[PDB]
Amino acid sequence: KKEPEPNFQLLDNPARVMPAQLKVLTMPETCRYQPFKPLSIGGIIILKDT
Repeated sequence: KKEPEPNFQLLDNPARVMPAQLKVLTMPETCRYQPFKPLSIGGIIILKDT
């Protein structure tokens, strides 16, 4: 049949994130912004910028 399996997924800013799967958040690679604190914790966080 078909075995596509897109091994990773993109999300926008206000992201539904089930807690059990926060700890494998794939940070926005080489983005303009940078997370001020370890992304492993949920909720609201402030971003440093360039």
